[PDB]
Amino acid sequence: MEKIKVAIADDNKELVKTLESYLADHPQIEVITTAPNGKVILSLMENDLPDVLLLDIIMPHLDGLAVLEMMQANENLSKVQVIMLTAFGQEDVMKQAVDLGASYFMLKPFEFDRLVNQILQVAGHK
Ligand SMILES: [Mg+2]
Repeated sequence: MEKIKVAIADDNKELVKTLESYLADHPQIEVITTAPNGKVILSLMENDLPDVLLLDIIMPHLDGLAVLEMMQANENLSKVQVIMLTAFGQEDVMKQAVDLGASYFMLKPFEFDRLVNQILQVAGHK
């Protein structure tokens, strides 16, 4: 049973806690790191790349679109499927996510299993 490697970057620690637990329990998903802001995920993104990055747009110090733009310029996005997560679903923002190479965009709140199903779409095979 092959595991899709997932990383999470979000500044709501209770969501990161819950979501890491839920995704790990899935047979085809392995959560390999979590970060609470944009700087920390970039530190981690050096050296260690997931198949899927769950990425909150609104974050202290360094936000989701900044991370996405840095990762697109470092050729990370060829491997990494980035799924933007946010309650700020403004139409120009999405457009930026698209230009900066996001695979997907999801609104908070979301059903966990519906997010699982999108992880399997962007990174699952057979
Ligand atoms: Mg946020």
